[PDB]
Amino acid sequence: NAIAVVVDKEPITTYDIDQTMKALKIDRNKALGVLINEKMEISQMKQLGIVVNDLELDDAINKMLAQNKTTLNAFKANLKSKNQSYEQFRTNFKKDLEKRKLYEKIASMAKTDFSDDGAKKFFEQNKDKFTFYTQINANIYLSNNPQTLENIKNTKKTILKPQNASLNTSNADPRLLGLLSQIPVGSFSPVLNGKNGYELYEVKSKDGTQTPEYEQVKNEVLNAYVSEQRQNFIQDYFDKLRSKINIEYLRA
Amino acid sequence: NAIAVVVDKEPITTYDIDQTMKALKIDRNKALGVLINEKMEISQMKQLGIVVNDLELDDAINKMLAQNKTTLNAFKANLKSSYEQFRTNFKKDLEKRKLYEKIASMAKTDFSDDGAKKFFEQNKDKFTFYTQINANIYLSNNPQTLENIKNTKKTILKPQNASLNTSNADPRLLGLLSQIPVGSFSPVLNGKNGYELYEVKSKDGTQTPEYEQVKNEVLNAYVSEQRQNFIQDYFDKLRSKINIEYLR
Repeated sequence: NAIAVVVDKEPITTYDIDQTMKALKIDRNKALGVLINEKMEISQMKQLGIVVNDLELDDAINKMLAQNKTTLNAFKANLKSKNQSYEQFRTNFKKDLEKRKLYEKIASMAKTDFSDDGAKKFFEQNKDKFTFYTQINANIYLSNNPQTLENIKNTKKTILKPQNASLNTSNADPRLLGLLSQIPVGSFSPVLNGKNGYELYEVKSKDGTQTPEYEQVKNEVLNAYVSEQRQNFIQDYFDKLRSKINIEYLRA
Repeated sequence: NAIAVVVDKEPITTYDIDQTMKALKIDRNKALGVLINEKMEISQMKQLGIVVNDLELDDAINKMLAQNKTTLNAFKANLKSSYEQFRTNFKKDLEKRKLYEKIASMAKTDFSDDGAKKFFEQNKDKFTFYTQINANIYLSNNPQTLENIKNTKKTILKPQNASLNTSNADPRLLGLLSQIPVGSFSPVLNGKNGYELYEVKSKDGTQTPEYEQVKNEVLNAYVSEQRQNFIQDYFDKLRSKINIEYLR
């Protein structure tokens, strides 16, 4: 209808704000915030030469199909029932990929610390994110066949009977405690190597000191430390950008 | 407290029954059933000549310690949370394993591919196949180091990451590895002694396996099922043959 905001030089119309207010449960200045950030991304996409082919797009579609254990035809039938169009799907999927290429590119610009002391210090600063329970009770399922336990982590229907372990600090190895403490009440662990054969744990309850401990978590802190460095650099990159660009509201 | 039931001359007491109801949170009749089974096994160890002498016991422990690259003393301190308890339980676990191997050996198990194929048909979804599998490989000229990596999971040290597929790998390795959960280890294998494989990625090409792709896996599952069904039936029969007295 009329132009409400120009970002760099890219216009944002009252129509955009309107149609965007609809797309979410949000609204200007929320719809306005989204639109402002979308224009920043599009402009960075141009400057960094971000682009997605039809072949990249199609290749990405297939990979999503496999990851979801489906097929194009089946995925296309499901969509039909959603009364949603394949063509729309492709369009929206493409934009997600462009955005993903953009954030990959941006993150490739950063200098990441992978040092042991870097991580430790990150640990000491964020111990809360690594709290393990001291007492965990769960249903354990056992089998010689790991695929029969897999069919339970996916298919929640099963035989035969689970045991009910009360994993005390001395009832079992603390790595597993750390593992299950993540898993939410009700949900399954991965299928694990066990003494006799394979094991699957369905947590029933989690209590305990919430105790922490490094070296027993070395691998988790490093991923989180690195994840956070990525997130911050990306954020920082856009803060600095939100500062350097002209955002003008119009008499609209 | 007081003797409630006698199984082939092994007594089960109120204290045992009330205390087993505790460690398992099950009812009187279900606790009884557990202790009865325990006494049945003890009775069978006598009939089947099952015994673990101190010599064999000390050897099994030493070899357990050798594997984990540890030592009696180190292992004794690590236990601070008893050693004699550990020993007697280690012994009982071993007596039990020998018991079940002897019983399983009385089954006339079918080891034929003919039988395994019939099992396969009725159990297809219990086996999978991926044409692409990414795995950490740990090679050692020593079976013990590898076995400890599997149990401990502590690097010792750096594995070769391999992207295995149908051009690259024996179809028996892919059949094997296809069953292993991402994150989990294969058994220790020899090419020779030996190789351990650590599964990082599959799917990577899911497919319905042909019997021939997964036959070792199928065959092992088929043998295990026959053995467990024989052992289970063996104790159900014994349940109504062995001499049991209840109070009153």
